[PDB]
Order: sequence, then C-alpha cells, then structure tokens
Amino acid sequence: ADNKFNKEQQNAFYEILHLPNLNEEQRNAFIQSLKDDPSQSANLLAEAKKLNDAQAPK
Repeated sequence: ADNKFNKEQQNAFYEILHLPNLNEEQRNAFIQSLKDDPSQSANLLAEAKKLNDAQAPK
C-alpha cells in the first residue's frame, strides 16, 4: 500500500540511503528528487553513488 516505485527505483532509494560517505543533505536531495520523479532512478543513483565515490579520499 506504499512506495509506488519499481524495483530499480526503490533499489535506488535504498542504495542512496546506503551511502555513508554521502552528505545526508545531498542524500535528502537525491531522495526527494526520486520522490518527485523516480524516472531518474538508475541515473540520481548512478551519480549519489558516484558524489559518494568521488568525496571519498584514500
């Protein structure tokens, strides 16, 4: 009765939530954007995943 999102879309949500290095503010931005338009699932995911990989020093 909740989450009118496809598997990929909901996966994007969770995967962006699974970004511990990503600023929670940016996380909220991507998540909210996913809520606004989940059509950008694969690619808000591609590039939250990729600020998460790219604020990552080594």
